[PDB]
Amino acid sequence: QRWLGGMLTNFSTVHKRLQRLKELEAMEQTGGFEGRTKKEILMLTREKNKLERSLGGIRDMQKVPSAVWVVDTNKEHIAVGEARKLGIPVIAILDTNCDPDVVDYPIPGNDDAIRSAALLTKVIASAVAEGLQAR
Amino acid sequence: GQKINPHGFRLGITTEWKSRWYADKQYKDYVKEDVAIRKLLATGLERAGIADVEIERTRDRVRVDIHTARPGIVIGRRGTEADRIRADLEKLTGKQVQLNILEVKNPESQAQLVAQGVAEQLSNRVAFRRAMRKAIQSAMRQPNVKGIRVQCSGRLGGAEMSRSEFYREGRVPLHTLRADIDYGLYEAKTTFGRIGVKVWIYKGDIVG
RNA sequence: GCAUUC
RNA sequence: AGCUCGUGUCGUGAGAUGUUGGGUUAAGUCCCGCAACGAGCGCAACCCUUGUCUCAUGUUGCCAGCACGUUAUGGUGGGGACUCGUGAGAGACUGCCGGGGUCAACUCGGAGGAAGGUGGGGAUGACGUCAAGUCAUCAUGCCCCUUAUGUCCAGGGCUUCACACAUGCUACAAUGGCCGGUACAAAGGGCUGCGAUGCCGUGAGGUGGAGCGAAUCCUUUCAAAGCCGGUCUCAGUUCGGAUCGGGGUCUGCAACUCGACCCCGUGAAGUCGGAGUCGCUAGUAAUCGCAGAUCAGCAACGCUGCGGUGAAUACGUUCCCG
RNA sequence: CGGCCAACUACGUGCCAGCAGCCGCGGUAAUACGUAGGGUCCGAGCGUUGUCCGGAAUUACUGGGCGUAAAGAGCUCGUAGGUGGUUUGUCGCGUUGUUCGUGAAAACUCACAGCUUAACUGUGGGCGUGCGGGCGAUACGGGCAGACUAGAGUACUGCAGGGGAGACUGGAAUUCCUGGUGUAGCGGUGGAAUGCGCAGAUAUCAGGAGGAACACCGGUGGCGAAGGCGGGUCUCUGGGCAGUAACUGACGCUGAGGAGCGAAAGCGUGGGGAGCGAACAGGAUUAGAUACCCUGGUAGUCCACGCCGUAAACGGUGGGUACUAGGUGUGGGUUUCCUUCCUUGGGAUCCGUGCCGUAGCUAACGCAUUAAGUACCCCGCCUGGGGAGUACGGCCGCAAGGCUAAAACUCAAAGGAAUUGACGGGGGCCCGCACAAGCGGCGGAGCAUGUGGAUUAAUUCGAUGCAACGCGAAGAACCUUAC
Ligand SMILES: [Mg+2]
Ligand SMILES: [Mg+2]
Ligand SMILES: [Mg+2]
Ligand SMILES: [Mg+2]
Ligand SMILES: [Mg+2]
Ligand SMILES: [Mg+2]
Ligand SMILES: [Mg+2]
Ligand SMILES: [Mg+2]
Ligand SMILES: [Mg+2]
Ligand SMILES: [Mg+2]
Ligand SMILES: [Mg+2]
Ligand SMILES: [Mg+2]
Ligand SMILES: [Mg+2]
Ligand SMILES: [Mg+2]
Ligand SMILES: [Mg+2]
Ligand SMILES: [Mg+2]
Ligand SMILES: [Mg+2]
Ligand SMILES: [Mg+2]
Ligand SMILES: [Mg+2]
Ligand SMILES: [Mg+2]
Ligand SMILES: [Mg+2]
Ligand SMILES: [Mg+2]
Ligand SMILES: [Mg+2]
Ligand SMILES: [Mg+2]
Ligand SMILES: [Mg+2]
Ligand SMILES: [Mg+2]
Ligand SMILES: [Mg+2]
Ligand SMILES: [Mg+2]
Ligand SMILES: [Mg+2]
Ligand SMILES: [Mg+2]
Ligand SMILES: [Mg+2]
Ligand SMILES: [Mg+2]
Ligand SMILES: [Mg+2]
Ligand SMILES: [Mg+2]
Ligand SMILES: [Mg+2]
Ligand SMILES: [Mg+2]
Ligand SMILES: [Mg+2]
Ligand SMILES: [Mg+2]
Ligand SMILES: [Mg+2]
Ligand SMILES: [Mg+2]
Ligand SMILES: [Mg+2]
Ligand SMILES: [Mg+2]
Ligand SMILES: [Mg+2]
Ligand SMILES: [Mg+2]
Ligand SMILES: [Mg+2]
Ligand SMILES: [Mg+2]
Ligand SMILES: [Mg+2]
Ligand SMILES: [Mg+2]
Ligand SMILES: [Mg+2]
Ligand SMILES: [Mg+2]
Ligand SMILES: [Mg+2]
Ligand SMILES: [Mg+2]
Ligand SMILES: [Mg+2]
Ligand SMILES: [Mg+2]
Repeated sequence: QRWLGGMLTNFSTVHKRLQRLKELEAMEQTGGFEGRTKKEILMLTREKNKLERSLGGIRDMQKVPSAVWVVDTNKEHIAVGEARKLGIPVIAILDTNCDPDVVDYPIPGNDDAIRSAALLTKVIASAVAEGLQAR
Repeated sequence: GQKINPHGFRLGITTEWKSRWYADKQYKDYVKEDVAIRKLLATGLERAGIADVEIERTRDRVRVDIHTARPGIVIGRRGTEADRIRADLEKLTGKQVQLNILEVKNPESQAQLVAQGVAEQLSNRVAFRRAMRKAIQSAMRQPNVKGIRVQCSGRLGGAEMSRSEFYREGRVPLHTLRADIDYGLYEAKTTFGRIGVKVWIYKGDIVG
């Protein structure tokens, strides 16, 4: 959805937002809604709303990733830059306008068509799948 | 004169009077006696560390409850200090008193005592930044404390130009009426004058 | 339109 | 309505970012973006008061429905029914409906309701600023006095007066003055205190003291403006009430300097105020009385507060100030 | 015994007496003044002054700079000089090896010895960087004799252009003149007035004269070394670019001095003079207004021929050459493809001119194949700010003045860039009884109250733009009360 600048280099800070997400959700799992006035009921519900849209696929993370796969080095410049500053290997599909020096494992290919996007995403996903199975 | 005294601001809602009685005709005389008592107590157990004095009156009964960090010095094992104070009390008051010398559960949550502790360190030429941070850390470790602010003003470090510095940790919602704010003030005595220590300790919200 | 100085 | 921090990121560095941009709000209020992600003190809310209803409750408060009294009145037997007092609670949330909108904040209008859009008004003053004010509330470093710069007392002064400034009050009148009649408040105060009847004084007041530590009694049964009637007739006056003469009252050991009030006489300036300048957007301004603190008495026309009667105008942001 | 820079407290004077190398310390509480106690560094010495080197890469050979900090000559041409593409042979001058001679002693340095040690002294090496002679090497520089065509120049065929000079000539408009038509205003400003008219203006129509500048085309476009260059035509004339390699065979680059060109103003002589317009008059504005604004108006602006030689003469960036990602406009040529052969079709290539961006550079701003990047050759220039681009001397000029160019003395800075604020008679967007719309006041009178001022034996003290002044005083006859 959206790369929050500092998701990698500021991990200890965004890890607190993850605690707050779990706090809010778990208070709801029991029942923190319909308890107070609409005003408050919504104020609390407007936090999960955004927090999940930006951290859903991170709730599981407990430490910065060991490797980062990127679909568009240019539109994801901040994400790539954070990874390289942490020395985390960047694997990315490079179109003709990307810079090949930022990326360690460059897979040349169209970054802009959903067909080529979905293709290479699933290729690297199957690589991860085979690694988890071979673990 | 920017900040309303925190205790007085909440006096009807979150905090309570430090003396309980009713009198119509005797009100003026009762106040005079109270002034005398509190001046006799505030200048006696200075090194004992007093946080609160509560004075209860009815007929001739004068119940004085003194809250102190350590009651050890406020009552000798022979009762020596209790007897001396009761002697001067009854003498002054005219009636019979029952010193109920108590003790404070969490000395370091108590803003008046935290103020006394900072003030005494400054009286012993301790760097004021040191004493400020010490009090902040001690208070925040304790379970009720959700925030603290400490302010020292005067000739800090013996300088000639007055400084007013403050350190804050956590929440201190001075404008919130339901917020339980404990306020303390103490005047540290130093070769170059007096320096004032104020402490605000937020301990959560009261709904009643 | 006019409007100097500390 | 702003002022900052923690951890990231950018810069050799001071710093920057966050806090900018678009929209929106009374608001750094919130939304949408966004190398930022969060947090803190401010904003808002929590507290008090006012506007509506519900439940609980009847003395010292209320009196509808029933008895008994008035030469006067809930006066009195009594009554919970209306008020009212004070306790608990409900109620306002942009909650609901229609159109605007980023199916966003928020906005314009409508319904319902006592109230509509932070309902009205208090309390509440962020980080700082002005070497602002206060050593005379108090406290305090240093300096100074100790036969005085301490301390007791009588008398005087703080009240001076050729002038000047500032805040008010009373006027210049007929939308008024005076006389007679008559109606409608709120809040508050009271023990060597508030003091009713009656009687005596033109009156200030005297005498004497009922009753009240007071929702009880006193502060008249509590106001004035108001309303009805009569009179004055545009005049420096039946406007104005300064000044000054005489005679008194009260408090106080004592009213000369230097108290307030009363009665008789006196009857100044003043004909709506130059340049300029101040306050106020609704129960507001204007105007009318009432009470309190201090206080033996009062220089109170001051201050703090209470109710009565009640306007005009706001196209608008070109111009002045912040 | 403040920081550099090792070593701190008390008392005494309080912006005084004094200290100090620099920054700076003394204003009745000084680790900086003076004294004392204590401390630190050195020691028969310790400090001060003077003098030279260092620190100072601050004259930079080793070892610095010139876009904005000090610094690129205004631009060219060219003399001496400096510098030199590829290749063959040769000399052995530079360079390099070796050997010999010399480079006195002392000193210096290594060793060793002698004074009791040391200073000192002695002995033996080295050092004495150099120079001369003999002999060896020939990569590189150079000399000498050749060769070559990639640099440079020429020829030929095309092409674009406000490049320059001379002559002639075109229309619009302003002004004036002559004559109609026609009146009482015109003209000018923020608002006015001087001014022009009513003796016939302005306006409108026709004719005539005369001077200067050339609308549209027309651009961050073209040309020129720079300054600069725009109506048209003709004549004379300079440079540039591409294509072809026909020709010469390093003929190149730069250039101290020097010479030439060089906006505008100004100067000399002779013309011209419509408009504009320093000076000069009035008018207005203002406290004044030797200004800004208005009405006029002379030199000048124009031409001919000379002189002058300055400009923010700027890209604030000297010239030549090679190399170092790209993208995208536009001016001038070549060519290949797609083909209609439509042609801004697209590619390649050469030469200009812009914008944006890498690497690299920069204090930053920024520059970035048109460098401020990576390098080589030559020139000019800088060495803290003022005094001063001034004085003196000299050269040049008709003059104005230009060029070359100090010192004394004085300051602890003067500067560049960028940052956060504040401010603006900057901008944008919003607020508040801020104004506007209203209603009632104050400034005039009398009195009350506080204050200034003046009195007084005392009129106690405090507050004294907003934010002091019916404020501390919620109660001055005595008390209060401080006089
Ligand atoms: Mg002057
Ligand atoms: Mg900022
Ligand atoms: Mg800000
Ligand atoms: Mg943002
Ligand atoms: Mg906020
Ligand atoms: Mg608030
Ligand atoms: Mg001051
Ligand atoms: Mg004192
Ligand atoms: Mg006296
Ligand atoms: Mg006075
Ligand atoms: Mg009258
Ligand atoms: Mg008169
Ligand atoms: Mg009249
Ligand atoms: Mg308002
Ligand atoms: Mg009184
Ligand atoms: Mg009123
Ligand atoms: Mg030292
Ligand atoms: Mg040197
Ligand atoms: Mg030197
Ligand atoms: Mg230099
Ligand atoms: Mg250079
Ligand atoms: Mg310069
Ligand atoms: Mg140049
Ligand atoms: Mg030559
Ligand atoms: Mg050569
Ligand atoms: Mg040569
Ligand atoms: Mg020798
Ligand atoms: Mg000519
Ligand atoms: Mg004519
Ligand atoms: Mg004409
Ligand atoms: Mg040359
Ligand atoms: Mg030259
Ligand atoms: Mg000229
Ligand atoms: Mg002349
Ligand atoms: Mg001439
Ligand atoms: Mg002439
Ligand atoms: Mg002129
Ligand atoms: Mg010439
Ligand atoms: Mg020059
Ligand atoms: Mg030029
Ligand atoms: Mg120059
Ligand atoms: Mg160059
Ligand atoms: Mg080009
Ligand atoms: Mg660039
Ligand atoms: Mg540079
Ligand atoms: Mg100079
Ligand atoms: Mg000169
Ligand atoms: Mg000369
Ligand atoms: Mg107005
Ligand atoms: Mg007045
Ligand atoms: Mg007046
Ligand atoms: Mg005074
Ligand atoms: Mg006032
Ligand atoms: Mg007195």
